[PDB]
Amino acid sequence: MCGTEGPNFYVPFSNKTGVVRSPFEAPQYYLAEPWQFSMLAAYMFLLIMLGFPINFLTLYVTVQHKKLRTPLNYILLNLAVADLFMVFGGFTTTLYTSLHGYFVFGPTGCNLEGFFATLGGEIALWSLVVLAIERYVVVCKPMSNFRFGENHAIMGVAFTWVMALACAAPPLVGWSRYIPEGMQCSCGIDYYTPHEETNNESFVIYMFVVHFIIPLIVIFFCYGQLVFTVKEAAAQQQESATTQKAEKEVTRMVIIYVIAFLICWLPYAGVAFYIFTHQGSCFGPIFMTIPAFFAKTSAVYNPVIYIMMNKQFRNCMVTTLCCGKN
Amino acid sequence: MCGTEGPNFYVPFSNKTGVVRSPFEAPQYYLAEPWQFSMLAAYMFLLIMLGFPINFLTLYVTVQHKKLRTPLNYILLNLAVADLFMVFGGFTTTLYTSLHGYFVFGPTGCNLEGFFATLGGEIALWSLVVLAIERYVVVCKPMSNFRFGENHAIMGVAFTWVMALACAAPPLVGWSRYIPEGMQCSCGIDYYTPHEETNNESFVIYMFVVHFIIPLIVIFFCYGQLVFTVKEAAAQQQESATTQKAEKEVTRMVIIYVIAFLICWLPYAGVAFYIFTHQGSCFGPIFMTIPAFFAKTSAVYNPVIYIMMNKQFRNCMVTTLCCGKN
Amino acid sequence: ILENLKDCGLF
Amino acid sequence: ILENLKDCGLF
Ligand SMILES: *[C@@H]1O[C@H](CO)[C@@H](O[C@@H]2O[C@H](CO)[C@@H](O)[C@H](O)[C@H]2NC(C)=O)[C@H](O)[C@H]1NC(C)=O
Ligand SMILES: *[C@@H]1O[C@H](CO)[C@@H](O[C@@H]2O[C@H](CO)[C@@H](O)[C@H](O)[C@H]2NC(C)=O)[C@H](O)[C@H]1NC(C)=O
Ligand SMILES: *C/C=C(C)/C=C/C=C(C)/C=C/C1=C(C)CCCC1(C)C
Ligand SMILES: *C/C=C(C)/C=C/C=C(C)/C=C/C1=C(C)CCCC1(C)C
Ligand SMILES: CCCCCCCCO[C@@H]1O[C@H](CO)[C@@H](O)[C@H](O)[C@H]1O
Ligand SMILES: CCCCCCCCO[C@@H]1O[C@H](CO)[C@@H](O)[C@H](O)[C@H]1O
Ligand SMILES: *C(=O)CCCCCCCCCCCCCCC
Ligand SMILES: *C(=O)CCCCCCCCCCCCCCC
Repeated sequence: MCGTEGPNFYVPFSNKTGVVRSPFEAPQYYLAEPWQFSMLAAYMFLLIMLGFPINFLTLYVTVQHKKLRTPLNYILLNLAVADLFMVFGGFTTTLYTSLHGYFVFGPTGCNLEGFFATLGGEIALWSLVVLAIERYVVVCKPMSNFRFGENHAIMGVAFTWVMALACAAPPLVGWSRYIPEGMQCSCGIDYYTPHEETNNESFVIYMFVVHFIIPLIVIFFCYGQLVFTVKEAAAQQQESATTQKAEKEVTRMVIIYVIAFLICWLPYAGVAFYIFTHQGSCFGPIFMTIPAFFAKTSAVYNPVIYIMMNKQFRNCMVTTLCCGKN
Repeated sequence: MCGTEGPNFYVPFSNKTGVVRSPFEAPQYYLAEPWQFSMLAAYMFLLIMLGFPINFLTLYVTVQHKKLRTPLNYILLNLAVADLFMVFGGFTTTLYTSLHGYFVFGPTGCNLEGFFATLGGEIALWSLVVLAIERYVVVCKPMSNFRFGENHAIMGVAFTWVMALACAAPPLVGWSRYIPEGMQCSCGIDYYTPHEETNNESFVIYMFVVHFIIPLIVIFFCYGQLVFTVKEAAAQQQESATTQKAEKEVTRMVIIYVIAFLICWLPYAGVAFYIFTHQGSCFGPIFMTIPAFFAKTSAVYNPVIYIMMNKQFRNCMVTTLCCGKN
Repeated sequence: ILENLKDCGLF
Repeated sequence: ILENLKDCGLF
C-alpha cells in the first residue's frame, strides 16, 4: 500500500512517516522538493506565455480578416477557444496553486479547475476529430452532390461540445470524480484509483474507448482516405507539377497531424491502461505528471500546427503582426 | 541609510531587524517573498526556452546554407554567440541560484557569472553598433571606390570583442566591481553604490558615455544617413514601385532597430543616471531588477529582429525547420 | 481537388 | 541601391 487516502483525494505518498497532509490543506514538499514545484510553475508560465498569445491571436486575426470567416474554419476557432479554457481554467490556476505547494481552492476548486481544464481539452480533441471528418467529406466527396455549408459547421462545433460535456460532466455528479492529481496542484479525472463508490473502473474504460479509440480510429480513417484520394488524383495527373506538390505536402501534414495526436493522448491512454492492468503497483507523483505534461502542451502546438501552419491563417498574422502591411 | 553592507556585496534591506544575511550565504526571503523568487526563475526559464533555440538555430542554419556565409553576416553571428553567453553564462546560472534564494557560487561565482553575463551583452550591443556602421558604409557609399570584404567583417567582430572586454574586464581588476545585484541571485556591475575603493563613480560615467552615448549616437547617425540615402534614391526613381517598397520597408525597420535599442539600454542608463543624480535615495531590490529585465530579454528579441526578420536567414530556417523542403 | 484542398487550408 | 540593400538583408 503506496499512497494516503482522504475523503476527496489521494496522495501518492506513504504516511507511515506521519507527514502526509491533505492537498487542500498544506504544502506537499515531501512529495517533491520545493524547487520542483517552482519548475512546475515555470512551465505553467511558459504555456501561458506562448499559449495565450498564439491562441488568442487566432480569434483576433479572424476578426481583422473577412476571408477567414468561412465554415471550414469554425472548428479551428473552436480549437483556439478550447485552448483558452486550457490556459485560464488550467494553466493559470495551477500556476497559482503550484506556488503554494498544494490545491488551495479546496474541492469545489478541484471540481471547477478540473471541469474546465477537462472540458477545454476535450473540445480540442473532438475539434481535431470533427475537423478530419469535414476534411474527409469535403475532399473525398464520399456523399455525392453534397456541399458543406455553415449549418454543418455549426453542428460540427456543437457536437464537440456535447462530446466534451459527455466526459467532463459525469465526474461532477458521481461517475468518476475530480481530485488533485500529480503533485496535487492541479485536479484531474480519477483513473488510477479504483474508487467503487463512483465506478472509476467503468468510466476509465468508457473514457478509454469512446474518448480515445473512437477518435484515434476516425482520425486515422478520414486522413488515410484523404491521403488516398489525393495520392490517386496526383497519379492521374502527372502532367501537373502543382498537383504533385499538393499531394506531397498534404501527406507531410497528415503525418504530422497524426504523430502529434499520439504525442498528446498516447501517454494518458498508455498510463490509464498500464495502471488498469497493473493494479498492484505504485506510481510516483512526478511520473503521474508525465501524461498530463504532454496533454497540456498541445495548447501550444495544436495552434501552431493547425493554425500557424495553415496557409490562410498564417498570412493574416504576419499582416496583423507587422502592422497592416506585409 | 537603506541597505546592508558587507565586504563583497550590498543588500537593499535594513538590517535593523537583524535578519539580513550575506547573499553568498543564505536565502533572501526578506528581500522578496519566495514565490517572487519563483517567478524570477520562471522568467529565466522562459528566456532559456525561447532564447536558446532562436539563437542556436541561427548558428545552425548558417551551417546548412552556403548563401549565409557572407561578410555582411559575420556580425550577426557574433550577435547570436553573444546572446548565448547571455543564456548559459547568465540566464541559466540565475535559474539555479534563484531557486536557492541567494548567490550560491560565492564571489568568484559572482565574478564569473557577472563577467560572462556582462561580456555577452556588450558584444551584442557593439555588434548592433558595428552592424549599423557597416550598413552605412556599404549603402551610403561614404568612401568612394570602397568595397566591404571579409577582412573588414573580421575586424568588425574583433572590435566588438575589444569594446566588450573594455567594459567587462575592469570590474574584475579594480575599476568598479561585480556584486549580486537586484534580488541578489545574479551578479552585475556596481553602479549604484559609491564605493570609493574601486571608483564606481568614474567607471559609471565612462560606462554611461562610451558604452551608451557613443553607440546611441553612432547608431542614430548611421541609420539616419541610410534612411536618408534610400529615401532620396526613391524620390529620384518614382517610376519604380520596388524602390518605393524598399525605401518604405527600410524605414519601418530602422525605426524598429532604434525603438528596440532604447528599450534595451534606456532603463540602465535611466537608472544609472537618476541614481547618480539622487544619491540620497533608496532603491528596491525588485525595482533594481527592472533595468536588467529589459536588457536580458533582448537575447530573445534581438535574434527575432535582426535575424528572424532578416529575409535571407528566415528562409533557411523555415527550410531547415520544415525538414529540407519548403 | 486543389480547390477544396485550399478551402481546408491543407494546400 | 536595391542590390546592396539585399546583401544587408534590409530588403
Ligand atoms: C498522516 O500523518 C499523520 C499521522 O498519522 C496524521 O495526522 C494526525 O491527525 C490527527 C487527527 O486525525 C491529529 O490529532 C494528529 O496531530 C496528526 N499527527 C500529525 C503529526 O500531523 C495525518 O492525518 C495523516 N494524513 C492523512 C492525509 O490522513
Ligand atoms: C544583520 O543582522 C544581524 C544582527 O546585526 C547580524 O548577525 C549577527 O552577526 C554576529 C557575527 O558578526 C553573530 O554572532 C550574531 O549571531 C548575528 N545575529 C543574528 C541574529 O544573525 C548580521 O551579520 C547582519 N548582516 C550583515 C550582512 O552584516
Ligand atoms: C491539464 C489536465 C488535463 C488536460 C487532463 C485531462 C485528462 C484527460 C482528458 C484524461 C482522459 C483519458 C483517460 C483518463 C484515459 C484514456 C485516455 C483519455 C485521453 C481518454
Ligand atoms: C543580465 C545582466 C546584465 C546583462 C548586466 C548588464 C549591465 C550593463 C551592461 C550595465 C551597463 C550600463 C550602465 C551600468 C550605465 C549606463 C548604461 C550602460 C548600458 C552603459
Ligand atoms: C490517416 C493516416 C494517413 C497515413 C499517411 C501515410 C502516408 C505515407 O506517404 C508516403 O508518401 C511518400 C510521398 O510523399 C511516398 O514516397 C511514401 O512511399 C509514402 O509511404
Ligand atoms: C537613425 C534614425 C532613423 C530615423 C528614421 C525616421 C524615419 C521617418 O520616416 C517616415 O517615413 C514615412 C514613409 O515611410 C513618411 O511618410 C514620414 O513622413 C517619415 O517621417
Ligand atoms: C508592426 O509592424 C510591428 C513590427 C515588429 C514587431 C517586432 C516584435 C519583436 C518581438 C521579439 C520577442 C519579444 C518578447 C520576448 C519575451 C520574453
Ligand atoms: C519537418 O518538416 C517537421 C515539420 C513540423 C514541425 C512542427 C513543430 C510544432 C512545434 C509546436 C510547439 C512545440 C513546443 C511547445 C513547448 C512548450
